Amino acid sequence: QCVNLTTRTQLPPAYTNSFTRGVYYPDKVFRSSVLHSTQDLFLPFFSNVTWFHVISGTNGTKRFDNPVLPFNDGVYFASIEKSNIIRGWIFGTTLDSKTQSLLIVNNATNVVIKVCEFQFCNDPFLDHKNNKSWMESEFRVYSSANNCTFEYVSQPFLMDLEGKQGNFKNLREFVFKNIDGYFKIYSKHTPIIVDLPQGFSALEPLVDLPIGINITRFQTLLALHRSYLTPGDSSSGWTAGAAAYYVGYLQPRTFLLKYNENGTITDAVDCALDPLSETKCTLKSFTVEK
Amino acid sequence: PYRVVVLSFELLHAPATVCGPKKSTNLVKNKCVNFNFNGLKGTGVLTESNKKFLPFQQFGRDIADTTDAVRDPQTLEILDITPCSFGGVSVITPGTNT
Amino acid sequence: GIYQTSNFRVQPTESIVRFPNITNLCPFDEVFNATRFASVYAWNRKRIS
Ligand SMILES: *[C@@H]1O[C@H](CO)[C@@H](O[C@@H]2O[C@H](CO)[C@@H](O)[C@H](O)[C@H]2NC(C)=O)[C@H](O)[C@H]1NC(C)=O
Ligand SMILES: *[C@@H]1O[C@H](CO)[C@@H](O)[C@H](O)[C@H]1NC(C)=O
Ligand SMILES: *[C@@H]1O[C@H](CO)[C@@H](O)[C@H](O)[C@H]1NC(C)=O
Repeated sequence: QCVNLTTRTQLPPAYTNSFTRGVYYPDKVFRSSVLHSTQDLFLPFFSNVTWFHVISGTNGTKRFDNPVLPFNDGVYFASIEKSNIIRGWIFGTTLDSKTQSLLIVNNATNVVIKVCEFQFCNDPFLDHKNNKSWMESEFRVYSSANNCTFEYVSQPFLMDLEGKQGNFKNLREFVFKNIDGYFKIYSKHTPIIVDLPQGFSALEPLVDLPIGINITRFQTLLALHRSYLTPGDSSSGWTAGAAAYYVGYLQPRTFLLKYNENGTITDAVDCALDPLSETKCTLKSFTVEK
Repeated sequence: PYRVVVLSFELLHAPATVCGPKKSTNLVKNKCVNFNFNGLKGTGVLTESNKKFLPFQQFGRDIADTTDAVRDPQTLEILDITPCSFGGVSVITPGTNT
Repeated sequence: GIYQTSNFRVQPTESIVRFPNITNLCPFDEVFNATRFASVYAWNRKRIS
């Protein structure tokens, strides 16, 4: 069914600075050896993003690591972990079951995307028992399946195919946006790191779907660890552990993109940032003479 | 007793749901031909190009926004486009009197 | 002297249309060739998308 969460917890929403991250192919076209200029929704360079992280392990206070977050036009959801806990992007609605509702719960029997008009539940949290097979027994996000519009099953998504080592075995970088209704999800996977990494990368597009609904704000989800070892109520009886993930925001901006000779994005410079900029963009070249 | 089925489909075209077109056609090469590979329309010649595309790439472009190359939906093979020969015509004459 | 009169252009011969294959059909046989039917009153309301 669904159970209301208790033991509310408040910690400071720490901040950190993005370093030239979150660049995705705007158009589904191929170019090569050309410095193209675009203007679309992006993430401004050196933006101040709202850090979140999982603390209070075992059953100290366990934190409310998944608050309700607003959604204006896009997110730069990221994730760094080892145990593959982040899941369940329940968003896209007013959360009142007023209109069609979306969620993405995957790494089940197969990666699935259940999209229905289900009546909501106040506090979402996905049960993951400490058994041999982690069965998602309790879908505490909803308690009904009143109506449905679409269903999706995909084999490859959020595949954590990496080596066996104790470092952070993933670096997820997603981009959620709604182009006048159509949800385009851009994603990529990055090798381990040994704290945003000051590197440049591109985001390949993935499957999109029209739907078409009103969007109000965003909500995340984490995998539970309820077990008989810790005596806890059905509201909250799971062990949190340690995890971290950032959240940014998108807005209209003008960017300059440089393409490689195979077609992959290799460098980008932002307009309306510094006095040195708006000159590099104006001359349409990365090198400016005296 | 007659078994009768009733069919009702909505309108307003915004929730694009089912449809169709279909209507595939064979391929030609090395000749001027109009093409409608996936919605883009143009006139030119078809050949093979060594350039490669990323898995998500649909059709390429170039400087001065011209349609350079397209990938065939049926086979996923890179094809190139070059228009038919065109140019001016000049006439040499030594004088009508001569 | 030398003069220019007009231009000449080659015309395309045929036309070809392509599409991303036709494997994704709507399930329709299970409705027409159904094991059992509905009653005169009440009716099954199926959704195809
Ligand atoms: C389209 O569907 C067919 C169904 O078999 C896939 O197989 C192709 O079949 C056609 C006609 O029999 C052949 O000309 C092709 O050579 C087949 N393809 C291959 C790779 O051998 C075909 O792959 C599908 N096309 C897609 C998915 O783009
Ligand atoms: C482009 O791809 C080719 C393989 O087709 C590779 O050899 C080359 O190194 C790539 N370009 C760059 C700049 O790495
Ligand atoms: C061609 O030659 C004749 C012979 O002199 C001359 O009268 C005539 O003008 C010439 N034609 C032209 C166009 O000048």
